[PDB]
Amino acid sequence: MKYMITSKGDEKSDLLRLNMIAGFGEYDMEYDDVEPEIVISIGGDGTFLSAFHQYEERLDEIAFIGIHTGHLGFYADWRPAEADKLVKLLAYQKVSYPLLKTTVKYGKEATYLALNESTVKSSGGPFVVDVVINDIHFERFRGDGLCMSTPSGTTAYNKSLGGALMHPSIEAMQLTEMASINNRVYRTIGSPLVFPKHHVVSLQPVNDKDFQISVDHLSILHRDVQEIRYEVSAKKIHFARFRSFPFWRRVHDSFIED
Amino acid sequence: MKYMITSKGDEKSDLLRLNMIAGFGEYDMEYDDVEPEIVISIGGDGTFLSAFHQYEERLDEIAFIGIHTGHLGFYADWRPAEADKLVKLLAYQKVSYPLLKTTVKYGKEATYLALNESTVKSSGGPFVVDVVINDIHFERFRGDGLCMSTPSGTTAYNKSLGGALMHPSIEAMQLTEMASINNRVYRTIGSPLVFPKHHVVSLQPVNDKDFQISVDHLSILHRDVQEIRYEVSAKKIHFARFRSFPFWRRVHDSFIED
Amino acid sequence: MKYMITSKGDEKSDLLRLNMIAGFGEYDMEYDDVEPEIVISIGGDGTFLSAFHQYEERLDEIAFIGIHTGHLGFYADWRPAEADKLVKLLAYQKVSYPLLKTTVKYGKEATYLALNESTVKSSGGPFVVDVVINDIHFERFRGDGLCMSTPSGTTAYNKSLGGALMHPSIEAMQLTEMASINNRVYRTIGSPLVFPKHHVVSLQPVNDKDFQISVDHLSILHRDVQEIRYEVSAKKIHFARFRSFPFWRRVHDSFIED
Amino acid sequence: MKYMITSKGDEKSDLLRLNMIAGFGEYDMEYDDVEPEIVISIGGDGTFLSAFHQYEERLDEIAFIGIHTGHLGFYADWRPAEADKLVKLLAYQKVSYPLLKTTVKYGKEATYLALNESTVKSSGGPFVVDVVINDIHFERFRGDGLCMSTPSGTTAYNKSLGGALMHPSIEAMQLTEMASINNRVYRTIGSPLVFPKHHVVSLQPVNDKDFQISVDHLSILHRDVQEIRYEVSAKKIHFARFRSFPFWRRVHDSFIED
Ligand SMILES: Nc1ncnc2[nH]c(C#CCOC[C@H]3O[C@@H](n4cnc5c(N)ncnc54)[C@H](O)[C@@H]3O)nc12
Ligand SMILES: Nc1ncnc2[nH]c(C#CCOC[C@H]3O[C@@H](n4cnc5c(N)ncnc54)[C@H](O)[C@@H]3O)nc12
Ligand SMILES: Nc1ncnc2[nH]c(C#CCOC[C@H]3O[C@@H](n4cnc5c(N)ncnc54)[C@H](O)[C@@H]3O)nc12
Ligand SMILES: Nc1ncnc2[nH]c(C#CCOC[C@H]3O[C@@H](n4cnc5c(N)ncnc54)[C@H](O)[C@@H]3O)nc12
Repeated sequence: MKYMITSKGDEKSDLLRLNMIAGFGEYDMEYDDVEPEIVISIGGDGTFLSAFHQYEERLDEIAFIGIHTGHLGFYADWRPAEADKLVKLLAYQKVSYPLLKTTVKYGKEATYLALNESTVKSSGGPFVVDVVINDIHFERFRGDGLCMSTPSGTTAYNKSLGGALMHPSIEAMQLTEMASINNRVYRTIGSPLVFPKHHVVSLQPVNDKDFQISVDHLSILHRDVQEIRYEVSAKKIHFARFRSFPFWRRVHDSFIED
Repeated sequence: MKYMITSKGDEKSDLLRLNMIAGFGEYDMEYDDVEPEIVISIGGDGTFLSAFHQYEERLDEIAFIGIHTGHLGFYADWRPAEADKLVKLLAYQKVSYPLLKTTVKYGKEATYLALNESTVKSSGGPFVVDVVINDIHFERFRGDGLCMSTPSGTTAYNKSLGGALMHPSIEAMQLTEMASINNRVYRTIGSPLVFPKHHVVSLQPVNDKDFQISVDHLSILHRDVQEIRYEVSAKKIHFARFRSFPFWRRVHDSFIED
Repeated sequence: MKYMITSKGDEKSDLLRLNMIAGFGEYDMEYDDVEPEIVISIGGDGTFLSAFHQYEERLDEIAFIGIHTGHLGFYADWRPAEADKLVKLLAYQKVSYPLLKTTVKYGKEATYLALNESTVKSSGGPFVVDVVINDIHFERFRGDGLCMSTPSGTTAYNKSLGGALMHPSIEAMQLTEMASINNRVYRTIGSPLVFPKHHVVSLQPVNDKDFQISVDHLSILHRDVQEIRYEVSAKKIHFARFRSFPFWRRVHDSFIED
Repeated sequence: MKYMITSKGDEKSDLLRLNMIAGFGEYDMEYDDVEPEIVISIGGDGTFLSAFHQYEERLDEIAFIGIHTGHLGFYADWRPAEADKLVKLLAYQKVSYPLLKTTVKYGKEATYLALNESTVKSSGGPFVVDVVINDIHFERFRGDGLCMSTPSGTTAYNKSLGGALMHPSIEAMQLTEMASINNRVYRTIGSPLVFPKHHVVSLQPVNDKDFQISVDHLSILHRDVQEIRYEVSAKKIHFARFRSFPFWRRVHDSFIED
């Protein structure tokens, strides 16, 4: 079975990567980073996020595996001391988490796929957008920006914005506000919004048409923006599962105690 | 077709009720409040909540209809001026919203069904419970109480507690905190938690075993409490639908502008 | 110099109390709990709160001292291992913290003095009050209740309600909301309000006239309530200071790390 | 008495400015924008903010006056229909609001004066700073940024960040967080912090030394930053007062109803 391994780049991650490859050499496993069937990420959630977008065009043939070189992450689910036990079993069950689709239309169009969330901010100055939910005008937002998050991404940026922690078995997307201006004239919903499948959220500019759009770790300035469209993607990221590590248990170890 | 009508009790609600009955007398409609197939509530969301628990034991044979005597509610979806148009069509499609099941075990057991939310508070003094998610200990909560809400109930008590507005097509339940004590020794998740189907949340007492449990509008003191169990119910409330009134549009008219 | 010592009541607090008394017997110190000049509290912040209201009628002749039997409190500023060092020095400087005055008028009048905060809730059912700031109607509050807090009490109940941590050298009082109902028809300020000296906040009933008013740890039902009046008191609690323990350092050790 | 008038630049603001000048021509009033004693701003709070920093070097000889061309602002306190009544009286009492001092030290030093607030953000990538309160390390902040606000500025950016509304008679400054990263390893206070006079808050870089610092409406990138120092300034902005317009009344008309 084809596979590949990404490393955080430090001394501990590179050495653990070469030992797993040496262990895989004792089996019928071929290292191929062009079309692998198992992608192993060694580092942090950002290392896993980089490995996700590195193979986002081949998501239905790949089962991802995360190993945290430092503290426990949400996508990294294996301590470095449990690595030799992995390559053995890797020679299991597959669970799937929802993904967020982001479409940007200018005056072509660009689609994006996010594992954590997608964020829109102002290219300097004020940020004003008309929030449109299923072609119905819902509100005109004024503030710093908005954040549409995946279920697994609710524990990341979505959590710091007052959002709710959502179990990754629910196919949905959550929208949160960033310091919304609310007075007598300007009115936002304030509460986070959770959208089911096939529901389309559209952001439309009022005056400024340039926005600093971010998709997971990446963030690029988009000029002449006509519409930013959010919707739950039909693609799902597949994880390679070898035991029981519940999401709530994983939430407990990251924010409560471990 | 059998039917019945509940009234808020004021002068405007009673007169509108008698006119609909008089209109139903011009059709093949029999008024029966023992086993109706269409339950019409005229008043507010509390009037609809009272009509729900009045017929919670016959939920799969009944399609509910709400008419707001005052401001627009979330379960009341018809202005009084559109009442004659209702009895005509009532002689349509049925949509279903999820419901929350609450089990209370003492030292028998009592089950409850909530349309909005279920809340646990302390019978005087401090409130401490061990939150258990799927038999795994998640946290020990200290504060004023907790609130497990239905999707349609997210716009009610859940919204005022910082919770997220959840679309009623998603079968889930949301838990929120009420002034959680968080210091160096006491640690809660803080963020609201959204649980899918078949996920069981269990509250367990630490010292005090008496709690003021509320299920929608009702609130009764329970003594010698051993476990409070929350889970998405297999029963669903059925609404009688005659046109398009989206949930987000309904949210817009209630909190943004109308 | 006259003095007295209060104990939490457990085994560790009582033994430490008798050793300090034995140590005070080696000096010119007289134990008198009727009119002491130094009040020592051994236990927690609640033990100190009980010792405060035990001598709230003689606040300008007394310097309070706190010793935490368990974890560090905000009013308890001495570990039990530093007790012998206290009675020696106690045979120093005095700092003063602001206090909150609460006046309740019925259909007489009752005044109260709070070290942490004062809270108003509904005697069952809904809670609605008209908030009046300096005889001007500011808002009509709907929800669970309100909380007027002292500067030193901002780290207690005020903190869990989203309030701001206020330095105890500022003579002010902070008001916070408890799950305020906010829609298109009902509108609260939402943000916490910080009132200077001589500013009077008045709560007035709309329909229900019975409220569960709490002043620090105590909470009693008041019937036939006409007005609840909040204002910064002219009385100040005096602490006996023997070294430097800044408030922000004290905040750091309680919520960040210690 | 010398005076000058600033205009928002639109058609309504310029015409009202020329009519007041024509009215001032009927009195012993000299228009001088180099060293005026009365500065009149016609437009919005941003127009007043621009007029403040236009004369921030002569703050003790000037009494500011605000006229809102559109909706009511917090610094604009006069409707355009009450303009002729102003120039008459302007030929009164002076109230003073606190100001925030911001010192930036590099590897010289730059001081700033803010009427609303001062904000620090990351020059791309992550934002990490060590918060130091009176030379004591209080926390290491991770997130989007921080916001130190003046009392009168608490209703602006500070309000949207969950901060508390502070009366402008209290000489203090309030600090708020912007989506703080809080897990098991990273810990912030979360609650807003209110600092009295002579208290110094210092932000220190950890890795990145470039920050996008903003002082009221202005925002400029600062490179090679060694320390960002916040403290309540000894300078106070003086307002020209002709009647009673309480701050809480002014808060009521802006966020509740008007
Ligand atoms: N899924 C997860 N659960 C718990 N922790 C996690 N860390 C990560 C990660 C990572 C790698 O870098 C890119 C990430 O920077 C995050 N981020 C930016 N600003 C903030 C903030 N102010 N507060 C929390 N996050 C923030 C985005 O969300 C994006 O994901 N993912 C998760
Ligand atoms: N679904 C809905 N969406 C928008 N508004 C609604 N009102 C109602 C109603 C009703 C009838 O009385 C019982 C209700 O009192 C609510 N409640 C208590 N305390 C609060 C609070 N502090 N903040 C918001 N609610 C509160 C409970 O939630 C329960 O439902 N239902 C909805
Ligand atoms: N000053 C302080 N700083 C940091 N911790 C402190 N603990 C105490 C104490 C004590 C003794 O019992 C009475 C106290 O119960 C508190 N309380 C009630 N409900 C909550 C809640 N939901 N969240 C935080 N507090 C709460 C009140 O505020 C009151 O003071 N004082 C402080
Ligand atoms: N004092 C006031 N009270 C009530 N409203 C006010 N508007 C103003 C003004 C103005 C002119 O432009 C610069 C201002 O942009 C504000 N700002 C940026 N981002 C936000 C946000 N996300 N939420 C609220 N504000 C924001 C800053 O605070 C700064 O002041 N001042 C006030």
